[PDB]
Amino acid sequence: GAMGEAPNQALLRILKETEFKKIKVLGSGAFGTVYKGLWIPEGEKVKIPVAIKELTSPKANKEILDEAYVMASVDNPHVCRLLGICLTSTVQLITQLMPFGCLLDYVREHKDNIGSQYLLNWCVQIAKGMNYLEDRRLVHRDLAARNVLVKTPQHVKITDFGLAKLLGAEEKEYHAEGGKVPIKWMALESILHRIYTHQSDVWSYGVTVWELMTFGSKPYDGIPASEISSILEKGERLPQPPICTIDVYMIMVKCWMIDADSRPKFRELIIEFSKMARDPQRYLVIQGDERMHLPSEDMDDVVDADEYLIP
Amino acid sequence: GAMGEAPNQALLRILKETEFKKIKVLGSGAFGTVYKGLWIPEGEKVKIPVAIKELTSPKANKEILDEAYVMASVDNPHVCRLLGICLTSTVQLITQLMPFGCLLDYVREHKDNIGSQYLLNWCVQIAKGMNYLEDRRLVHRDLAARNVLVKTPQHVKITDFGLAKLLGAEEKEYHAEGGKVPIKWMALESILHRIYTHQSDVWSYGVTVWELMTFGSKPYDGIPASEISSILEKGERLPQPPICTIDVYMIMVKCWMIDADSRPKFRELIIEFSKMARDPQRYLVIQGDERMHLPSEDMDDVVDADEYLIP
Amino acid sequence: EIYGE
Amino acid sequence: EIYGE
Ligand SMILES: *NC(=O)CSP(=O)(O)OP(=O)(O)OP(=O)(O)OC[C@H]1O[C@@H](n2cnc3c(N)ncnc32)[C@H](O)[C@@H]1O
Ligand SMILES: *NC(=O)CSP(=O)(O)OP(=O)(O)OP(=O)(O)OC[C@H]1O[C@@H](n2cnc3c(N)ncnc32)[C@H](O)[C@@H]1O
Ligand SMILES: [Cl-]
Ligand SMILES: [Cl-]
Repeated sequence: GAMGEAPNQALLRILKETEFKKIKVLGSGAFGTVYKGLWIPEGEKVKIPVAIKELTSPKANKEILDEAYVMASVDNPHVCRLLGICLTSTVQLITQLMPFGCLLDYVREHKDNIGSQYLLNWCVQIAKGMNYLEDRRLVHRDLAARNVLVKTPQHVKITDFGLAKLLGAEEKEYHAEGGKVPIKWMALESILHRIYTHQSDVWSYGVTVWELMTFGSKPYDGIPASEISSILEKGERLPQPPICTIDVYMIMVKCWMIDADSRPKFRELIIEFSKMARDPQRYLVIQGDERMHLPSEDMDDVVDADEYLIP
Repeated sequence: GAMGEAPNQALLRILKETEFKKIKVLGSGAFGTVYKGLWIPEGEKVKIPVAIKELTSPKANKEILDEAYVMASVDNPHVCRLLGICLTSTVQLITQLMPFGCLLDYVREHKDNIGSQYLLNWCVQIAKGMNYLEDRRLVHRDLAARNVLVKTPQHVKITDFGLAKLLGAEEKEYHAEGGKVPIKWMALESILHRIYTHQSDVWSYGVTVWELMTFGSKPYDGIPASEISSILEKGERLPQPPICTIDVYMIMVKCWMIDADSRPKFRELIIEFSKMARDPQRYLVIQGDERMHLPSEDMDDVVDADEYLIP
Repeated sequence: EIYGE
Repeated sequence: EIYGE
């Protein structure tokens, strides 16, 4: 026979609603609402900065729970950590607060301060996260700059596991059936046959990097989603970002090969960008890159989730 | 400290498959297939004669891309120009069409028409190309008559960068690890220690000239590749070509010295052969050399790649 | 943000 | 065309 499955002994923590203090809304629209607050577990003198997602039909609940399932099953420095859920009117996901929001907005808001060093290391960090995810045998299916959070300019993590799927021990791919999926970030295979693999996540990684290298530009801006499949088949791809050397662009391009197994592996990606991070200005030619720097309820018993390690 | 590295801002053009018109196959075998066609970029009224290499495993792709990387990084009148690549099933390299093929086949096909003037100038041209390559700090590792294309009998260029390697600012040599390499064209150092330098490219230049002077004869014809290393160590070298004066043979011989730094520099080679080109019949004694001459979709908006200078 | 296939 | 070392 072939390889089997091991038990998933992840713990799903259920939190007391009277332990939060929704300090202020962080954002809402097409996903429900995301507030900002503190989690203050009875007893222990600890105040944890958190994000509360209060996304009331059965479909919504069944979906936000599928998400918590994934988040509760992964543990890595570059993957957003789930603190637990709250079972009230509608299920609330509680996660570590990322003070600077999603990377897409962050680079758009600080175009004039993103140096090559930060960019390349973000690339390394995202690759480490995804590489980890591949070990767990999990296909994210929605990697994009908007789904990468910023704890600090020096530390980012992958988030939004609402489309993630966990493959079997020797399963090579996931066959989706239907529904809205972000076309401009998906691999040709995914668009044409609804096939998802770690390698199609690699294609999404290429687009994420591009977004970052273009300081937040929109992929195929203006081009209708329905035309994307054509363009790709014809061989066209996203343009070489102005600050990129052929070295970096080459990595992106390999991520967009028609042949999935030809694209690079996250482990290789981590290696490539690490090397480049050792001599940043040699791979990204950014104006004023020499002088670009990025910054960093009651501060007392406040502890970041990364230092509150409950079993 | 020592010298550093500068950014490589070469642009890698990705072409629309619907912009070519593969007119007919040019050749195939141990490298994939090479068709002949036109490139017709949307808009501009331009038809460019091109060569399409359609060489589908990950190894193949990873290798043809390494090649495009080099080609996209060099720009010189005597180095084949890369127009871009096409990302379809398997990566296609698009290059300027050289109507008369590789020099080896060309001299074999026109033995009875190769005059001393053409030969010597080809020698000058190849040296200029390689000298250029040395400035870029690039070791070709596979110079040979078969890897020199003919745009016209008066203009040749170096091609096939599948083994090329780009050295560091002050790196003196490249240490290969293994794999098939053309023994009869490599320097003793390369065979014994897998060391490659501009100087070992000079040894290959010597053999290329010999091939040309012998009108296409095979180096060490008959002798097994495995014996070559012995012969060389013993001091033996390729024979003096019938049409060669001791002057020309002497240059070849210097290219085959055991001591790499003793061999001539391409810049010197260019000078030597230039002088000789001014009085051809004095260095190459060819029969009937006085009467030897060499010749030269819809002709309308057809423009050779050398006149289509995209940024 | 790009949807549908 | 000559190979191996
Ligand atoms: N087409 C689509 O799938 C919707 S696009 P989207 O609106 O970017 O993604 P969506 O999944 O709908 O929402 P998500 O919850 O991923 O993000 C909503 C906003 O809230 C901020 N956010 C999310 N988690 C955060 C944490 N942990 N800390 C601070 N801020 C957080 C995001 O920046 C986003 O703008
Ligand atoms: N031992 C070996 O490395 C293989 S020997 P080879 O078969 O001579 O070299 P290889 O690298 O396998 O093939 P390459 O693509 O270099 O040449 C194949 C044939 O196609 C013709 N060719 C190549 N580029 C051309 C351009 N740009 N224009 C016209 N014709 C071209 C060559 O003449 C060669 O015969
Ligand atoms: Cl789905
Ligand atoms: Cl090699």
